[PDB]
Amino acid sequence: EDRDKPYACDICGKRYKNRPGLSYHYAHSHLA
Ligand SMILES: [Zn+2]
Repeated sequence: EDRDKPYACDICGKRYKNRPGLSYHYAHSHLA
C-alpha cells in the first residue's frame, strides 16, 4: 500500500495516492 499510497503527512501519517491530495492536507491541517 506504500506503493498505492506512497505519500504521507509528516505530522499525522495520513497516506495519499497523489501529490495534490497531500498538498491540500499539508496546506490546511494541524494549524493553530
Ligand atoms: Zn496530517
